[PDB]
Amino acid sequence: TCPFYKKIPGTGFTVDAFQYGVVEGCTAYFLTHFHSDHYAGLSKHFTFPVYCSEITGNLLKNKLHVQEQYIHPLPLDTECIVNGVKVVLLDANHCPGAVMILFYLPNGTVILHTGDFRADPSMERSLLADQKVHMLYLDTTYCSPEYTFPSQQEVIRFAINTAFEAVTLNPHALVVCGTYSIGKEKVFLAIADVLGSKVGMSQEKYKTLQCLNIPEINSLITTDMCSSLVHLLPMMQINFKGLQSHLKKCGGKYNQILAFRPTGWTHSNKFTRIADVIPQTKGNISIYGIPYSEHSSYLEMKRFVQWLKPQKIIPTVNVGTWKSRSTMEKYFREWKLEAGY
Ligand code: NI
Repeated sequence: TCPFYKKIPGTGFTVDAFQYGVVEGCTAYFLTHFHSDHYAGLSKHFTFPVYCSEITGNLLKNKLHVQEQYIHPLPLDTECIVNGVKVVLLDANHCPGAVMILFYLPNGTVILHTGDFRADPSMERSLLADQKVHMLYLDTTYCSPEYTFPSQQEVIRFAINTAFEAVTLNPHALVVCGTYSIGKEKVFLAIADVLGSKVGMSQEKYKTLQCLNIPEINSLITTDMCSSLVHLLPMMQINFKGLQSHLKKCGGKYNQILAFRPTGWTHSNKFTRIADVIPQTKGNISIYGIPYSEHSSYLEMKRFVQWLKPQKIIPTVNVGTWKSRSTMEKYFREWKLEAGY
């Protein structure tokens, strides 16, 4: 059964609610982005209207084989009427195709559902600037002050310089980058660009990348592994055993691997600056964990919410424990008292 924080009161609408069977009263199912925890339940047999971005739509059709007659793509930054209700989709600064949804309720209430997002000050100049929001359904993944990490730009700078240094010293080194979902594609695209290489990958991952509307993509990626010195592998294979095994397969073309595991936050963020990050190393294999986040840090979240001044906040992440819920409510009250709304 569908939890309360996935329902939009005063509408026939749900958000990210595909794992519950047929939801009573739901005339339109919204999908914020193509991450498995959120799409869980969709398939080629789904027969209710799905509303989403163009990119999310490409992935539903090609990867999950949802039939085309049930896919309803909407442009961003554009007022649209769905089942008699005005909605807008906004870029969430999460993974490709990820949106926030603004719902203009018939009674005058305005609701923002952030989906998953990485708050940015650029959002303060979107169509959010123009009016008041009564209810915020908020991505609270990192809602605690211990959660700090660098900008995505600093993280990419570190990776480009690390990869370019290693391969310039040793032209026979291979770079490997882990992946398990869409998102974070800047990591491997920036590295391959500095090395003058295409990114090599499996046919399944190439297919996913072809759904994402990335400009000039055919120039950037390939399924011919032997022509490429940046390879993508599943995240689970980014360990000394999996990488040893991969180096065997390359037929004595390479004699060193430098690998990247993009993670979210890890507790080594509580002590170590990005510049100071060092790898784990065994023989001719080195593995870097890099804190590339597609979710708000604590300070980015705080800034966004203090700017928006919602009347009520409903968390969508870390809602399963009393301790989490209590912690989160304390911070919302601080933010409100500090800013005066
Ligand atoms: Ni996500």
